Amino acid sequence: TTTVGITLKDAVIMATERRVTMENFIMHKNGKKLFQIDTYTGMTIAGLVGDAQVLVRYMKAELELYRLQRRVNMPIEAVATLLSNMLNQVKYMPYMVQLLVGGIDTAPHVFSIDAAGGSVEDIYASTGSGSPFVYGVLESQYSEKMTVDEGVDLVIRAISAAKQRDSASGGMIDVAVITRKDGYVQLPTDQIESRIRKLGLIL
Amino acid sequence: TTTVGITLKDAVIMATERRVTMENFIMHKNGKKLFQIDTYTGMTIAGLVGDAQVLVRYMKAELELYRLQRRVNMPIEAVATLLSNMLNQVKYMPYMVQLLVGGIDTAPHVFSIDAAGGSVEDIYASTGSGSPFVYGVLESQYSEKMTVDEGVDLVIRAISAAKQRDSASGGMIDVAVITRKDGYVQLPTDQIESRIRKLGLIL
Amino acid sequence: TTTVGITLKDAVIMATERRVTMENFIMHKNGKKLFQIDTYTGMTIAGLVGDAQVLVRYMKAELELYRLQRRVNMPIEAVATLLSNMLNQVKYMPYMVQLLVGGIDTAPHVFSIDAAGGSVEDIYASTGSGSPFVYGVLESQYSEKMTVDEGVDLVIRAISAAKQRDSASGGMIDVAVITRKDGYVQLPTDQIESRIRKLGLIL
Amino acid sequence: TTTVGITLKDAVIMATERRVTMENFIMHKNGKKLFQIDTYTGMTIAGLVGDAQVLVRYMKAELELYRLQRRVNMPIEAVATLLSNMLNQVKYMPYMVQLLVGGIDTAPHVFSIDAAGGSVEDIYASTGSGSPFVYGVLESQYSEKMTVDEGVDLVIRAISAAKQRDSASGGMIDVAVITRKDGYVQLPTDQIESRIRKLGLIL
Amino acid sequence: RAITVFSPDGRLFQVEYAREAVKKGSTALGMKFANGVLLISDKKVRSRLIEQNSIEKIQLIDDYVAAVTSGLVADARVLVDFARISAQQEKVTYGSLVNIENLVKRVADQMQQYTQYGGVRPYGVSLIFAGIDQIGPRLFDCDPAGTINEYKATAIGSGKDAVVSFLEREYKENLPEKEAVTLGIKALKSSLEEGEELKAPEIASITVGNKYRIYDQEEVKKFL
Amino acid sequence: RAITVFSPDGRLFQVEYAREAVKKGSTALGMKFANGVLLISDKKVRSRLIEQNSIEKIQLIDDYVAAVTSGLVADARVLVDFARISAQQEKVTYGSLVNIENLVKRVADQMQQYTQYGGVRPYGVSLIFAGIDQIGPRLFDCDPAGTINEYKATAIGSGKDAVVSFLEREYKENLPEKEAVTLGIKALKSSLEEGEELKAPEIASITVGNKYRIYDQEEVKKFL
Amino acid sequence: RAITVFSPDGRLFQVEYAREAVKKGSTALGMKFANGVLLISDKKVRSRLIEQNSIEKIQLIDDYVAAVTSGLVADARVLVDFARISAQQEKVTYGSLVNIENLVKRVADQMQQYTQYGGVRPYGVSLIFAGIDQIGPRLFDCDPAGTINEYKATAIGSGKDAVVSFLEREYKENLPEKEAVTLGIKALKSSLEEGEELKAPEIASITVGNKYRIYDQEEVKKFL
Amino acid sequence: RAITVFSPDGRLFQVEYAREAVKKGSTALGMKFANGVLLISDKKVRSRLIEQNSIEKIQLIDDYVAAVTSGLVADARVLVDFARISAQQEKVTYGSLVNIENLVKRVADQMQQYTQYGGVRPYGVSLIFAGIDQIGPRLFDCDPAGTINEYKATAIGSGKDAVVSFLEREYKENLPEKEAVTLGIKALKSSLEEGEELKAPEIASITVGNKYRIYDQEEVKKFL
Amino acid sequence: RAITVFSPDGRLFQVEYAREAVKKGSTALGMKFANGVLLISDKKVRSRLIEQNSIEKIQLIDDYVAAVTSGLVADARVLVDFARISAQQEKVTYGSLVNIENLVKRVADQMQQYTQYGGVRPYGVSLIFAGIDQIGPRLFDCDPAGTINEYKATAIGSGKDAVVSFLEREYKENLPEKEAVTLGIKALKSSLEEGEELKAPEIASITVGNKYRIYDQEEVKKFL
Repeated sequence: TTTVGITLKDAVIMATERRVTMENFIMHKNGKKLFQIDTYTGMTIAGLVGDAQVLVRYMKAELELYRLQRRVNMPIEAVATLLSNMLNQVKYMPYMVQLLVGGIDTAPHVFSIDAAGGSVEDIYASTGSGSPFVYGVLESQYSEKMTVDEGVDLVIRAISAAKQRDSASGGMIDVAVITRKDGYVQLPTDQIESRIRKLGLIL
Repeated sequence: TTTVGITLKDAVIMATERRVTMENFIMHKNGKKLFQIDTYTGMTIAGLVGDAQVLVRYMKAELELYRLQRRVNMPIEAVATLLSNMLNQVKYMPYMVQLLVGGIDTAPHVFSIDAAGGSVEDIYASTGSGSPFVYGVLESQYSEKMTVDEGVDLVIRAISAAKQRDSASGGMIDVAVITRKDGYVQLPTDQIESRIRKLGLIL
Repeated sequence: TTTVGITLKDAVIMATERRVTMENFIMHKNGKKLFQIDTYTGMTIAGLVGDAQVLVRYMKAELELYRLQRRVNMPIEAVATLLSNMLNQVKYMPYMVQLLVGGIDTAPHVFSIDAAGGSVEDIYASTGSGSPFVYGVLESQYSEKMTVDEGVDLVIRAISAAKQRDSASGGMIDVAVITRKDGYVQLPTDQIESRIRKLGLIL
Repeated sequence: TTTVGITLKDAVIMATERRVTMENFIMHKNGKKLFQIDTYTGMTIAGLVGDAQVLVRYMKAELELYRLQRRVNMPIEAVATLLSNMLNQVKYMPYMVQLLVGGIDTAPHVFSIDAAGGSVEDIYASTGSGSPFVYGVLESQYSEKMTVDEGVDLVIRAISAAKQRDSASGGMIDVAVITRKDGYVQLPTDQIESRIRKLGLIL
Repeated sequence: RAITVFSPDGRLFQVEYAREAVKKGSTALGMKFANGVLLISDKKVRSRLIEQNSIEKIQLIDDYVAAVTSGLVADARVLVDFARISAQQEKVTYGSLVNIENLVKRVADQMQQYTQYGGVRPYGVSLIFAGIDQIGPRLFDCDPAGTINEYKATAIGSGKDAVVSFLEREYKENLPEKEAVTLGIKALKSSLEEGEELKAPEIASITVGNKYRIYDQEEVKKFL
Repeated sequence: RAITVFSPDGRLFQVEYAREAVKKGSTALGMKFANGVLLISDKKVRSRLIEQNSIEKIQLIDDYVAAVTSGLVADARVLVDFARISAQQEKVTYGSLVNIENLVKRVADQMQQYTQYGGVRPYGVSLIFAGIDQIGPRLFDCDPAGTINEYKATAIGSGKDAVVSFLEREYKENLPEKEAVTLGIKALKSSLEEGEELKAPEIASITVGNKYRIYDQEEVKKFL
Repeated sequence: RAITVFSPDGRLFQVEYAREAVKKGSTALGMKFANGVLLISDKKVRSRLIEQNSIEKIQLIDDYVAAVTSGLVADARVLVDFARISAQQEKVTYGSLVNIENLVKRVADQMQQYTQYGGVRPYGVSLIFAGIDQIGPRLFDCDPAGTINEYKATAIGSGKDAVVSFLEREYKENLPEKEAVTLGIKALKSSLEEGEELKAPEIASITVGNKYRIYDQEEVKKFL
Repeated sequence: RAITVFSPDGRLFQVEYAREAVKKGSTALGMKFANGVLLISDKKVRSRLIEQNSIEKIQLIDDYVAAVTSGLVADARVLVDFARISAQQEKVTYGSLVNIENLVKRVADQMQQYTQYGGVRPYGVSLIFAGIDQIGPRLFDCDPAGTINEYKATAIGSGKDAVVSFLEREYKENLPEKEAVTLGIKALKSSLEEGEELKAPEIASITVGNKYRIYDQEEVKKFL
Repeated sequence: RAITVFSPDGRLFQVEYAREAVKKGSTALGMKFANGVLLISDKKVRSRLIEQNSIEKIQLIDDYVAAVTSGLVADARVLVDFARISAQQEKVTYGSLVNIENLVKRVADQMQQYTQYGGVRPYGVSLIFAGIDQIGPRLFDCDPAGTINEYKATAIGSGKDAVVSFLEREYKENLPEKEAVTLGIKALKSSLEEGEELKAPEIASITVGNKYRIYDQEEVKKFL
């Protein structure tokens, strides 16, 4: 696994490779790791399958409940903070999970929550076994003056890079851009393949 | 991590470097470790991310509650003592956290609380992985006859020193001076960079 | 750490060096280890910071409560016995603390309580990492025919000796004499420094 | 530690050396290990300080309560049996204590209770680290045709022997004879020293 | 006084007295349309210092199920919150809320307990749940004893009887959304138009294949 | 005697009797202004040995939310403390108190329980919460049954009716802070000026973007 | 009989009846001086076999806070002991007792519970706490319902009304210690001098910057 | 019937009725002497098949403290046993029983609870504790409400009033042991000599620096 | 109805009514002899289909202690079983049953609780325990309130009074076993011989230094 969240202007994009493993032996050539968790926030998984799903089902339900009672979406810093508290409380039968949650509430954000409930916001962040690789290319080519299109393309480059040098990562990249204007929208497979070919990451 | 608290006259200053790590692999080039915890006391973190945040959220809420019920700010020796008791009670599923809390209630103070709830007040203290380094320079150049300006500059020197010799520390220094007269005020980034350049710790 | 309690006539004196460590790396050059715990009894700490403080806060409150309900100070053998019982009951998540408590109720006493709640009274006793050293000099030069002045001076000699040969001990000695006549009175720093110089333990 | 109980005629004598250790490093040159536990029974301690005291405070109170409710002293075999049951019930967070209890209820007895609550009565028994040594001399020179005077002197010989060959034992021997006729009476130091000199165990 | 224990004529008077309490509430009603269900409530607004819109009596339980309540306001709140969390429980267990029937039963059971046990009065509130599940549009009713009945249209509160008769005569099963809310408002009118006023009701609808849409002030007055 | 169990006419008399108890309290009132909300209470001061200022009936729950209470003083204290800790709980869970509506509901639920269960009388106190959250200025009311209503202005205690009518006629929704407290004090006057005295009320205000400011003795008398 | 449940006129008769019980106690009073506070109690001594001094009705809670009690003696003891341990709890948590206000509230809450719950009568005792904290001299009163009021001078027991009126007229806020105890004893006199006797009261004072000093037999008679 | 709840005149009738029950017991009394305290009880012996000496009503709590009881025999036993174990608890915690005052308070608290709570009648027994502690000779009394008073001499049971008056007139504070028991027996005589008989009382004394000595049959008759 | 709570005349009527219930039982009695104690009971046998011997009313608690009971049969069984296990507890703790006094007290405490607490009627049975312990022969009695008295001879049940008077006159303290059982049977006769029949009693004896011996049918008739 490798996931990536890039914050820019008034959007955040989050992309994951889709590939579970589950022995070494790669058993699923199409898992799910990027999940919408609220109408204005999505969350990416990069740890251990089981555990990671449970945090997702939890989170879907918990933000949904909130939204209903208060009639408003939960802030990013709030869902973050909440998730930290959840993880930290049972950190001695711990989840071995590395969670990244980005969303746009009043400005974009991308928080990285480790397995022990430490959440620190940064302007980009990756998680997972191909983590270092996307951090390489991002650290060379990220600029906060990027628009969504350039955004998605920087994402695609980075994740393709990760796949090449890390054998745990792999499998068809999927990206979602979450903006205030269009809501959370996950880009369809056809849009992504076109972008690969163009950037010349195709083989 | 490295944090520093310096008590002088009728002020205390506290500064931290901003940089989380979180693998080794430095994943955040701008974390938060110095936190205001009350209108007249701030607290610096230098242990393990998750745990350390939880002590902070706790402490914000607990001093806030106190202040409301008694209509007065909690003394430093009191928040200290309280924090010790909290840590000591669950010292067998322990927080691995090294906390420094300074503030001004009637005189300045700076208490160092270890992971097991031992709190001893000293006239200066550091915590964290670059701990020894700032202790070096402080032990040579600290005088209790210093004013705030000299204070902030001694702080800056010390933390810059730490960064150089410790690869876990690093990242843009932020300082807050807490005085009785202006309250707790955290110095803006622009003020700090100017001070680096001047002291000739710039490169 | 090293602490010393010397019983003589109708007084007991207790002195400690002031120095916490807390890595190895000596982090506090002025801790507190001798604590008044009742108007006619004081108690010296020589184990592990955190734990040791908690026994102190406990003990302050517990003798204070007693005194109020019964309208009389608790006997030394009683505070001793009580402290033993406290330690012994949670001796499988044990305090690693070596406590010495002396006071004067009807005659002077000095009880040594180990980590497991064994309390045995002796006419002198030390605790801590420089324990052997003061035991050396005391075992040569203690006489129970000593007056307070000679008392304090025997104490000072002994603790100075400990500092020299033990690198965990160190830092400005503080002594308290507890008598029936003047109550518990802790000798001011100025009085002690004068006594060092005189005894020619100054450098 | 070493303690000794000798049953003879219509008396039992019990003696201990007085010396705690408590590091190795002998920290108390006068502990207490022989304790009266009822008007017609005393009990000797030879294990670990803390634990051992707690069994004593317990036992004092428990026989005292009994005596009050039933208006009669508890039998030896009963206090024995009771003590076994106490130890055996929490034998997985066990006391590491070796207890000997003798007393005279209708005939003399001396029961040896190990750490796991096994109590077996014998006509003499020792406990502690100098255990073997007194067992040597007793096994040569014990006769059940002895009177108290010969009794005390056999005890003294044996314990002096133990001290010589075992460096954990040591320190001024104290003996108590418990008879039906005079009750429990503990022999004063002056009586004992005289007996050493005479037997020519003096140096 | 009295408790839930059976009277000599086989009735739980505390429950009966509960039912009286729902009758003293504010009217609200609902009915299914062609492809959805609607909930439309009277608004207990009379003071001008009350915050209009903010007081919602059609409350959502989940994006695709709402409930509008009648009775003691306080007990309605708590019970509404019971339902919300119970919905969430199914989402976390099963993955989805596949039957609104279930959701309404669980909540029903809760009320049935407080109607069984002493040391506790019954829950004195009535509610109707509507939403679309895998089965399709569902309209359910819930009573103080825990009783549940499945409707095509139903009413609650003060205009319970009134609205019931209106609906009993003039309800057509497949009706387009528009005509439907109109029918609602006519039924609510006849009833509540005994003070010779009605003001603006609060109106919500859901259609198959989407989420609940709560209307706005301006819309409602057009169907008014 | 009586307990919360439903009477034959669908009423919880213990709750009714609770409500009587709040009516026998001291008057206090509040209303929103242009960009904030204010709380202003009558001061139950008559003895000169009472410590004036020290007895505060507008109590803070959190820096940005206050509540002023009416009813039995004792129950008000405890319930006020319930609210404080509940606020703190949200701060430790979520990071912030994003809705005062929530805060007031939780406290409401507490009261609703003691109104449900036997072995326990209802909580006989009324309170209004005001503060600014992410949504904006909010004024809420809380009743012995647990009932909550959202206001623009509302009153409580002895001058409940009195103050209500005053406000019902003369309240203008966007009013500057100054004019607003004046309106308050006029409304509080009409009412409480039946002993032909009023003395100095205790006054607090909050404005968006800042914390609660509790006024001082000297200020209030200027608006007096 | 009766229980804490609200009467038809909004009163908790059990609490009312509690208050009657405190009225049947022994008088005690207190007031602040220039830099401290004093507590002075009547001594319920009439038998000569009673151990005079040994029966103390001014009891210390902590070195720097005392409380003198009135009401049922038995309940006063227990509640006094509740307070002692609660003080100690703050010492072990926080390091110090920084507000006597807090100390008195916690104890108040305890009484408020026994006034809320059934299966338990209220605590029928009254007490006043005095001491100096970080804020300064404080005099507090505590009632059977849990009610707390902050005073400059206050009274309790049989001479409650009597002593109250005396103090209401003749109390001067900053008075030196000496003149102050005299004023006390005069107020206690007027009242309790209806049997035409008073004997010697038990007197305690604290001043800022020190501990409580409980006077001796011989001293008191000089101010007598 | 009735329970501990306050009557309209501020009294706990169950406690009052408790006190009646102690009055219907057997008389016992005690008083301090020069250097000790004595307890002397009437013996409820009338049958010749009763085992005389074996029935002891002066029971030891600890070697240096005894208590003699009056009231319902059964409740006295249990409460006496409560006291014994409580003494033992202090021995195991602290090392010694340094204050008999404490010992008597703890036991008092126990009785005060059963006087607070419902679902439980009060403990209907009275007792006096005597013994010597670090403070010196102490004589304490304990009542059904939990009340404790410290004496020089006190009485209990049927001859409560009778014995009280005797002692009220003729008690001299420092009296030698001998003269003291005589005074006791004279006081017990006046009272209990209304059947024109007294038989032999059971007598115990303690002196400072030693343990309780319970007298024998033959001794007592000499002071008789 | 009624519960254990004190009546206005200081009596626990439920206990009184308990005592009535024991009076309606079958008579049984016991007394000490030279070196042992005996228990001899009337046999509630009237039907011929009842299994004679099999119904034992003298039941052993331990080899060296028996108890014969009177009252409600059912409660007697359970309480008898309480005693058996309690004896066994002492055997497993201490090694032996060194005092029968203790054994009888523990069982007494049990009864005293059900006489203290509500939600539970008293145990309506009486029993006498006899046996030899380290102290020697002991005969004890136990009452519904938990009361215990130590005898030389005592009775229970219907012939309580009757048998009591017989024993009161004609009991000689040291009597040989033989003469003793005869005296018993004479006392049991006078009483129970009011139907002009007695049949064969069930008889048990213990002597110091041995175990309980329960007699056989044939033996008893010889002393008959």
